[PDB]
Amino acid sequence: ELDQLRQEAEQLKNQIRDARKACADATLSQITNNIDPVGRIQMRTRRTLRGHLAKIYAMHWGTDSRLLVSASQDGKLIIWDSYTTNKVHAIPLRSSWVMTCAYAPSGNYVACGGLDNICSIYNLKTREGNVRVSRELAGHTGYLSCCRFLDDNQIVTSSGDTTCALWDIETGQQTTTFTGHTGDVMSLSLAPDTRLFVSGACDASAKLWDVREGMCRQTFTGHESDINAICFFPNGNAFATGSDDATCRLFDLRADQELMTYSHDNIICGITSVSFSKSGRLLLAGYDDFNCNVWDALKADRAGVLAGHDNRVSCLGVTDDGMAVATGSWDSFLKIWN
Amino acid sequence: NLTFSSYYQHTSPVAAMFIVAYALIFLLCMVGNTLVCFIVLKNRHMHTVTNMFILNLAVSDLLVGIFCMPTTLVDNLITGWPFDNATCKMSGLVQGMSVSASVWTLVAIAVERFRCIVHPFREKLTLRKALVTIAVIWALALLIMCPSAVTLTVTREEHHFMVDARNRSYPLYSCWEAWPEKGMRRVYTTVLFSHIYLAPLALIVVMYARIARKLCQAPRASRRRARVVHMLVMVALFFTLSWLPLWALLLLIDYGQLSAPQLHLVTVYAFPFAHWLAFFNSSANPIIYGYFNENFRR
Amino acid sequence: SAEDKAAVERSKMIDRNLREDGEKAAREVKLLLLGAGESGKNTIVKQMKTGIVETHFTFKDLHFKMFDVGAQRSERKKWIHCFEGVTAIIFCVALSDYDLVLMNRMHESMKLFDSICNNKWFTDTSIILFLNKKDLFEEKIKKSPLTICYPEYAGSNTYEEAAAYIQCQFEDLNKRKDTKEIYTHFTCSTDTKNVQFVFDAVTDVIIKNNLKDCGLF
Amino acid sequence: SIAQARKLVEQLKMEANIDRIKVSKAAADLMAYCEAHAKEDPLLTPVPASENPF
Amino acid sequence: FLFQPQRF
Amino acid sequence: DVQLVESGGGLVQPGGSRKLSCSASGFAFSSFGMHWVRQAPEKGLEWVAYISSGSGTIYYADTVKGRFTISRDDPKNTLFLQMTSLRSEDTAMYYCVRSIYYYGSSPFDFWGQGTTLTVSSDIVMTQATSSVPVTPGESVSISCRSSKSLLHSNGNTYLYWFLQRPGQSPQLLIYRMSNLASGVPDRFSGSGSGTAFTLTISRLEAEDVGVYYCMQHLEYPLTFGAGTKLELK
Repeated sequence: ELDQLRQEAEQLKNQIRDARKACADATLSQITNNIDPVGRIQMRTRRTLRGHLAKIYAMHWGTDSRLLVSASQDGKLIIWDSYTTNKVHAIPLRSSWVMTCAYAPSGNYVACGGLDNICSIYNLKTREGNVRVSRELAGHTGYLSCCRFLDDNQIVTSSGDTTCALWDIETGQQTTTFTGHTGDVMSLSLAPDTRLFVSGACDASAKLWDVREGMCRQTFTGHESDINAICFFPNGNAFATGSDDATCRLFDLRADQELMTYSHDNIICGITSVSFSKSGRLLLAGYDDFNCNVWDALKADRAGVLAGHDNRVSCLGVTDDGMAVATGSWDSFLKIWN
Repeated sequence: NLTFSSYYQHTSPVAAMFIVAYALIFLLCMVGNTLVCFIVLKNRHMHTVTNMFILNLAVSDLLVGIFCMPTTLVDNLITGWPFDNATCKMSGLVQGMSVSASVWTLVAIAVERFRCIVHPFREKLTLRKALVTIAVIWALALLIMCPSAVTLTVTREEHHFMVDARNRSYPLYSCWEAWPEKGMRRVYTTVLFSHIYLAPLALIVVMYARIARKLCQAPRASRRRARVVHMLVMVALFFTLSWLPLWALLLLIDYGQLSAPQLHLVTVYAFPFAHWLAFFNSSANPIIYGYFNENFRR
Repeated sequence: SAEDKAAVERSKMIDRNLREDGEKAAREVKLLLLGAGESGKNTIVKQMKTGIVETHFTFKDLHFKMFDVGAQRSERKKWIHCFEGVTAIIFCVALSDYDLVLMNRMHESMKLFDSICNNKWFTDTSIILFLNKKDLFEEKIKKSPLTICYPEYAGSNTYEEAAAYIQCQFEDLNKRKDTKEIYTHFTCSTDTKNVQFVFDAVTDVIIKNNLKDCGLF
Repeated sequence: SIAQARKLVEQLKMEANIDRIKVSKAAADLMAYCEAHAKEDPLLTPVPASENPF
Repeated sequence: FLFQPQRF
Repeated sequence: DVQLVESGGGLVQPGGSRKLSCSASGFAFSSFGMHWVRQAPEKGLEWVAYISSGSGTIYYADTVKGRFTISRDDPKNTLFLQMTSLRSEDTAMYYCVRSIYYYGSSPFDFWGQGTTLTVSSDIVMTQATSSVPVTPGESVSISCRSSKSLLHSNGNTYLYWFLQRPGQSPQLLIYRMSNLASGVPDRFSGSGSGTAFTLTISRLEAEDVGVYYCMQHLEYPLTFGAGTKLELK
């Protein structure tokens, strides 16, 4: 009985492979070989934040391109002012094991989560004068790996129990759950128009999800190991993924195959964080060799290297105005490059 | 009455053996200090209190190697002091402060080591205290050595001349201590003796005896603490035995009142050996602290 | 402006508080507790005293923090980086599982020990072993032979020989005999001496690290 | 089981009927968004009157 | 001839 | 929720001493800086003293520099002020004001109620107009002028607006020019520019009657304005 289901699944996979092989007439490199290269790119540190005294795991940019939020395993969450290198708030944490953080677009709330299987939402602009916990979301059986703010009342999360969820904040009840993964989900990215979001998991696959409807729409493969990071193109019709096999891949949402592979023989370590730049010409990635790299989104050729850390670079972000790039690592230091 | 002296205090082969031995010592000190300094400075993972203490020690050693050896070498090649008053003063001050810096740095390393080992419960030494103690050490060395650099004078010998094989006479100079009161020249050198040799050695020896007592009450670990005690005591003995003869001969000059032949025999041949041992200690300390530190070997 | 100066003063106050809290927290000793399924972990927790469970206890003015991660059930590699700087690992193995099979439980326990001991993250971390269930061990040694679990074994059936064999077999999976070393202790029922053994191991490790950090060797 | 096969056919049959466009269009369209005042990071394009004085 | 060098 | 109540007053003869106490109730006192503001019986507002959070910097006025003492205690949440020598110009009404300072905060948010006392160079703010007739349904604007420009190189200006209803304590409307406060309708809008500032309200209501005030926060000697009335026939 199960044998004919297995053979039907095999036949469906073969049919879809044969169909998708019929739209690969021209490789992208065949056409993006005549325009001029970007050239060598050099960046230097312009600020350095020296408050943390433990390993740093996550960071996020505010919506005004002037404020920051960072999380580290000393049990603290610090809100920075990048212009003057000041400290605005120092929020304590109940659990010292934190692996994610987020900043609301309205600038009123800050979220964190980790190995305690709870997402905590904090209220910043209060009338008493101190940061206070607002809601504790529970109901996940794995461990949180990412969290983003859809709006001021909705938040999405990804967990290590091969499921993703969307839930309200006023009522701590799950609204929709997305199922279909096999390995642990590691990172997710939200579309600029905020109707769809994509996630990448430990089973060497990336999936697209429809927020309003509730089921998957597409599935992408091509990696030989786990996927650690994933971003979204400013257009909204592409996304890039990082993996432990020391390579980065670009995807297109109207072809359904990978298009570019960025790799080199010198690099042998994995990729931890990925992020884009405005107008889609720069692709920044973090590695385990204590260095960050910048690539051209159209040609695999390297453009520069950021080398200022003494340990593994864990988080990376780019401001909305596209004027600064911030990096945090395991050496308890945050740096801003321009 | 005019007295004529030879230009070189020794013959050709004696000069040959001293020159080759001192050249070997100089190259050894140079290579050792360059290796230790490059290892210390290149790596950012070695930013601790003991590491910067070792860096200070290495800097002092290379200063001594680049300054103390050549001047004394030429001094033992030429019977006079073939420099002016200015360089006599400045070299005296430099070598005095270098020797005091080495001794005081060793004492400070010892005290930090004892604080780390015997009583690890208390808080570790901070960077600010390290800076304040290194500054105090250098400043006190300079303050205690300045008066000697101020008092000494250079004078010409009217009744003494030197004649070479070319049969030409040069004027003879020598810088010394022309102190207004002849009596207390001895008291100054006893102050220097009680500032560099007595109290530092006493404190290190008694406190390392305390450390050995602390870890004495504590097949693998047997050899472990045996080698620990062996290296500690060998370092202490090296310092003591190296620095004894110079001070012994100096106090013997200042109080012993040797006769003319005894004064001659101590003033021709013993002093180069004493100065060689003193410089050997400083040029070999980096080897001890680097070859016996596994991390620095990487 | 004056407002910027007030902001600078506030930032300096925050920095001072952070430094004080970090200095205070830079003294406690942390240890991670792991086991293999059915084991007497809770017995030890009761003796000395969702995801991570934290237990705090003190014993002559030293503060200990215990982390239990048994109720995780995920890829251990992905979340094992977070425990780099732990002082020690407490491993508990059921000695009475050498007859019961489900592929013997003893083989699973030694596989877990091999996985943890040779991990790249734990290269200098000492491991404290706990042979927990031994109250009825001698009964089933004198009722059933040891040859079922280890047919290659040949020796007397006294409890001393079996205990020595199991200890030397567990300690034989250690690859580095100089960087790290392993403690072993047989756990008794209704016994309050576990804390003393933990203290002795912790102090030995502290002196070990302190001597290695700055001075000799 | 049956659910996996149903999801596979649903999400790979209708999606197989979707249209295809080249990456050239999007790449050129969003490349026309740079090399001007819109983008800053490539090389050193902006004037020294920047947010960070250094 | 009174050789006595600087005492260090 | 937030409540500051002051006590200590009566009749004091010249040359005597007196002290005033301020009590607080639950607004994270240790992280707030406090001021003192004095209102003469006729009219006008003036600044007296200031103590920073953490008991660090302390500033006094140029008129009462040598006779006033300001102090605080984080435990028990109480603020103090001491009077050594009293002249005849010290008879007025005293208020307590809280303020905080970070990147995007709003200083001078909450005021007290008052405590009576009877004894028996610097920036100049003009606010030349004194009274203006008004009728509901039409916009009315008020203007004020300052000596020098209040535009620091940071890119922000420092001008504050206050309203004092009859028989009530002052309240905040605009903390920095063109920036609304909390608890106020959206019809208010400052929209000043350069060195001469203005304030416009779109529609009126029975609760908009009172005396308006202007303030500056650039140089720490703080100077209030004169005050304009809205008689609202």
